[PDB]
Amino acid sequence: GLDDPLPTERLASEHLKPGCQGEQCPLVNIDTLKFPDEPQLDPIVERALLEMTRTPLPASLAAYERQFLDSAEPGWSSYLQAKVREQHDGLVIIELSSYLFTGGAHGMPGRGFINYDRRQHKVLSLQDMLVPGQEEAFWKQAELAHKAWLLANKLDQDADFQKTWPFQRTPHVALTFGAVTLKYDAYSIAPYSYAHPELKIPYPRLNGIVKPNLFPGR
Repeated sequence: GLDDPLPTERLASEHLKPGCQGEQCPLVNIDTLKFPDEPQLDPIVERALLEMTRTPLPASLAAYERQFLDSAEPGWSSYLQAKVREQHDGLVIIELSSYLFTGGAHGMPGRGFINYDRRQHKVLSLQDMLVPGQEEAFWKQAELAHKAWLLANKLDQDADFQKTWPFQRTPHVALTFGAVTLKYDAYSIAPYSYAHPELKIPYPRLNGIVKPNLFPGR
């Protein structure tokens, strides 16, 4: 049923490079999902996780794991994760996480969203969520959500931080129930200490911007 949540099967594994003994043994950790009632989502999730490893992509998560373990140098690791952030009004909001370490100063984190509409059997892009011609108006509301985020973090009067980290767009937009979530990659609008900043645009600020049929059922 559309107003019922989709049941899901969790596929988790941690694999070490074969024959390697020690703390420096290369490791691949994959935590993904399968949807028995919506099987179209299974390859959509797999591809979205493979995109976070990017050059053509491996054909599968098992091909990626095999390739990484075959060429990894000592101490390297790769983490990929897909989890259901929310289910509401026929929408499935999948949150994606990645962590890549290749012997550098530190690791490389990644984040992403999947906004899957079960009514249409479609992944929604920002373009699919908006009233035609309103992208400019959407990022104007995002700018306001940035100002609210600065005030919440006591950065409202810190002009040196604001010049260093001006407002930027993000490809990661989720149709969360409480507000529209804008999730930022590390080091885009803040230092790594702020992790992955989340901007929230209230739905009443998006009247005539976001398609009305995508507003939460309240």
